[PDB]
Amino acid sequence: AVGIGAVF
Amino acid sequence: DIKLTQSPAFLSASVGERVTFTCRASQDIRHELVWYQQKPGRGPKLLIYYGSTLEGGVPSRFSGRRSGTEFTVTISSLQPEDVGTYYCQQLNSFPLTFGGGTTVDIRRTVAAPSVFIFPPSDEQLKSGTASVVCLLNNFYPREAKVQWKVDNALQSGNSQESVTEQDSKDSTYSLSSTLTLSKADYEKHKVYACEVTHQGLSSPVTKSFNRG
Amino acid sequence: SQYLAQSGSEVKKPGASVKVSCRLHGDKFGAHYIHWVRQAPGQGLEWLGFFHPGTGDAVSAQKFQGRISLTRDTSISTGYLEVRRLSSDDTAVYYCARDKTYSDEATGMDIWGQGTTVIVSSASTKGPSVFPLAPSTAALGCLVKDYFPEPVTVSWNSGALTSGVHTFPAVLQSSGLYSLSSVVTVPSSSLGTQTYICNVNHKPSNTKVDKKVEP
Repeated sequence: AVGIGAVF
Repeated sequence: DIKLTQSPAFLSASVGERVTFTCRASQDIRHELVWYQQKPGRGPKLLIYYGSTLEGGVPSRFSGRRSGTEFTVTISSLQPEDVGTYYCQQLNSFPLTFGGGTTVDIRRTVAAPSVFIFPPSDEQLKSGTASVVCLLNNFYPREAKVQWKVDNALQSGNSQESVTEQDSKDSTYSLSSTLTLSKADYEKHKVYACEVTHQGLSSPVTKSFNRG
Repeated sequence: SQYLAQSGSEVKKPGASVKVSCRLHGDKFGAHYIHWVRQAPGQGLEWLGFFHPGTGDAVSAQKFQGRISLTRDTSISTGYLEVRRLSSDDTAVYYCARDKTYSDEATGMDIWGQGTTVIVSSASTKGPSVFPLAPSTAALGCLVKDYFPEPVTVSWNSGALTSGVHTFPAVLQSSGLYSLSSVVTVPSSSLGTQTYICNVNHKPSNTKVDKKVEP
């Protein structure tokens, strides 16, 4: 649904 | 905002009884829904995510089910440590909204409150104010009402009240109410009474005193 | 153990700004998203925002947009929540919480900070006045009046009296000052005989009062 960008 | 509607707002049941409460999304949120348990006096804790998935540490007694936009939690047998408020949250689209919560408590036999009335201390009166307290003690059904009467006149807006969390020992509640008047006002009236209505009372009890 | 340690309680005047800090221990600060959530007294949970602790990217709820800012300092593994132009509606316990962060998406808040209460008020720190609630199957207690800010703690006979004790949630008077009562029910046969004292502690004002409650 929502993200704030990929971790690593 | 996607709105999450939780029902019922309040839920009471005996230890070992099966319970279910509901969270309904105003639109499709896929499987992106989560539950938090907040025990009294503590912070929220992650319970179920992806609508059906139990978090680690969470007992098998808990489960969750998705039917369309409708999400439900089932506690197979309710225990006292399950007591608190349950919130659902949608993670589908911004802002990530919370449901209004469902508050779970343990049901016990109906118990009428024991009522006590306390006139203000002579000490407080020196200072120039009068607080009159109404205690309602150890009653189970959480819902209860106080009416303040001064020479048989109903008071409004001049009082305040608060109630405890459910007592672990007896599963009851208590409530304290304070009528606060100036010293000048307190001394113009004779009879001070608090009138209590509760499910455990077939008729309202009144506790009173005459100052002096 | 992975835990989130937050900053302590605050008091701020209307119109002021506040900045809350949340520090992540026991893991990589950049591995998971972190959320801010708040709960006003007697109300439910409310989402404020969340952020990318590695990149610094963040999103705040539309309601608070332009009014709040979410930053972090990677060197110390610490996030910050700044709320500006405070009103009474901003009084709440503010939580930071780690998200599970599965599939590079918001998955659920699996690790919560202990929260920091933020009080928006014009009141200045004030110790309580303690008045007896005198008995006459008997109830007695003490009224703890006019103190700021919360909390106070109440015991009875220095901790020896526990059974039957009820200490109530404080209420907020129009003055900006809190008031609570604490009661205990004892056998009425104990009244002229057993001595009853309530012990009241307010750390902000450094007040500790012991008041003996008699008929």
